[PDB]
Amino acid sequence: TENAAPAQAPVSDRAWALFRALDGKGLVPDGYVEGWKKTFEEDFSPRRGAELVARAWTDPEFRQLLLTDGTAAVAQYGYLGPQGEYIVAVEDTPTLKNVIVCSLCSCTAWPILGLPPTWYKSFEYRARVVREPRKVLSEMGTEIASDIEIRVYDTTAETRYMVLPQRPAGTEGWSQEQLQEIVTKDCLIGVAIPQVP
Amino acid sequence: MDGVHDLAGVQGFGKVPHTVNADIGPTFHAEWEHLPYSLMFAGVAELGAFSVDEVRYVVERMEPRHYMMTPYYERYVIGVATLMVEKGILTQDELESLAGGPFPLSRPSESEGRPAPVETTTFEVGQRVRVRDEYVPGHIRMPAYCRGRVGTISHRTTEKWPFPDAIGHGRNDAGEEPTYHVKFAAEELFGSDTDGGSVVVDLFEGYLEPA
Ligand SMILES: [Fe+3]
Ligand SMILES: [Mg+2]
Repeated sequence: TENAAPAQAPVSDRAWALFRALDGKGLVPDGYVEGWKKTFEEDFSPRRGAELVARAWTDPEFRQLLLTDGTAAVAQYGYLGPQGEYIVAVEDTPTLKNVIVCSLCSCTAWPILGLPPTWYKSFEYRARVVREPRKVLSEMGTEIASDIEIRVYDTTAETRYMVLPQRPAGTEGWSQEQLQEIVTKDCLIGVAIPQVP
Repeated sequence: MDGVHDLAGVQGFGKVPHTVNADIGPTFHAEWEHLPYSLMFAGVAELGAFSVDEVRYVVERMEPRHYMMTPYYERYVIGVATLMVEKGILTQDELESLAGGPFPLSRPSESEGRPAPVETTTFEVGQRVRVRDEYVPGHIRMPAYCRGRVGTISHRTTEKWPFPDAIGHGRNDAGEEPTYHVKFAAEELFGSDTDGGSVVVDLFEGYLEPA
């Protein structure tokens, strides 16, 4: 039919065929894709960006390094990696809320945010948050007042971003571990604000 | 390339399928899903057969209706497979035999790409710049919403990278350029039809000119 999908084998069969075609020719080192699967699942993680935020929240000197040379700050923790070699942290303020997207595909600071979630890669987010971020965040559960500028960072080149959210009231005196727990993946992407019990 | 992948600003989509901090499930939701990224890095770092930019472009080259109905990770299975065939490493025949069925690929490129521009300017923070009013049929890391628009420099990177419009085609003349965080007012990009404040696009030097 007009506009109909092309015939295709099941995607699992195509993906493993690509693997076997290359592996059968000796082009994939032993344990290579298993190695990456483990890195993607276990090493790349938003718990790293949470650690960075909690440190910034309790150490003004580190907060200043993270906001002026995010790469160097992240490197002190050993968290540079693939899709996270040039880092810029953007700070929320009482009059500014930052949000990150890749409208052209899915670019994300993998090592400190984790691989992007399905929703971030959706056509809905990619199309809409650059033009109506206030409505998108509202639908997602985050109300941003009229008096706050929203700033959308579109990840179109090699800068890889993380949001430094504001530290919420009611966390005075918390330890870095307590603070880390309320900085979630969505806080680092910018669509959520850290929540205090 | 003014393809359907350039989605920012398109109107008519519904809700983002997420509310804050909802369960997103495991990193991979099927047992094959780690293969596209993994085999991309094999191609880049082990085979030296293509660049990450060539992966972005080959996904841009999916037939447009095919792009629009294909889940994210499957687009990268199709893209990496396409590159492996284009670079001479695999054939489509052997992929379809192993797969047991059809394995349509991205469409051939209709552009040879373009070199890193010879004349550019080093901009400073605070300067006003305009995005060059240029149309590029091959790969480019400029979303069309900012073409021809004016913004202010917030940052010039302290590193440089090969120009995507060249390395995304595997060319030898990608050079190296810094990129610039260019802040645009929302009304500059979408007039009255936005609820936002500003948008910062990370633009290669060769996409910009003095305002
Ligand atoms: Fe992307
Ligand atoms: Mg377009």
